[PDB]
Amino acid sequence: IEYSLPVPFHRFYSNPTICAALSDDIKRYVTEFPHYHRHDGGFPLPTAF
Amino acid sequence: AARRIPHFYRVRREVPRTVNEMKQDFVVTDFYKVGNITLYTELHPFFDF
Amino acid sequence: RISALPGLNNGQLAEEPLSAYVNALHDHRLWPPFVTHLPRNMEGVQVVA
Amino acid sequence: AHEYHNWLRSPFSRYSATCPNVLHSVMTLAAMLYKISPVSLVLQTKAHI
Repeated sequence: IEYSLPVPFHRFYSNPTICAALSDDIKRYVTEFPHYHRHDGGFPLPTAF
Repeated sequence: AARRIPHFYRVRREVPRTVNEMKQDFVVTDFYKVGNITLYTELHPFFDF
Repeated sequence: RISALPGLNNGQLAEEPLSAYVNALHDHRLWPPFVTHLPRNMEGVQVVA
Repeated sequence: AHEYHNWLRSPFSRYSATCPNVLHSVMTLAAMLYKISPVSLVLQTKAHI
């Protein structure tokens, strides 16, 4: 966990569960907005991607 | 980008839903009804607006 | 997966997600008959002993 | 003994008393928990359920 960084970069590879497990900021984000937890590509990617 | 990814989710603000994504949740029959807001963008089969 | 409506529940209309309005399983006010830990969020819920 | 203020009333146990011990009975018990708020109703209709 300490050496791992999550990279949600594609609508096929952005699983919010893994990112929330690996990153605390993403965990807080998903906690605030539970509807983003879904897996249909509706999870917001960073503005760059 | 990889390091900045946590910083994006650091701020707990939701993002607007893109129009192309909004089209996907109409069923085959009510896509043509007046309730389909997005119809004003569906001008060409081969192109997006 | 059956309980929610994944095709249409992408949004909010209060602090709660859309999935909470459609089915009682996703509503946080409904508690399971047996508990071991208190829920994270209890906005409108008050517990009396 | 406060049936009327409870969430699950008599028909739930009446159904469970005789349902076959199959996955579909679990699925139907989940489906019976759909809420009947106006938001739930518009979501259900838009899915053509």
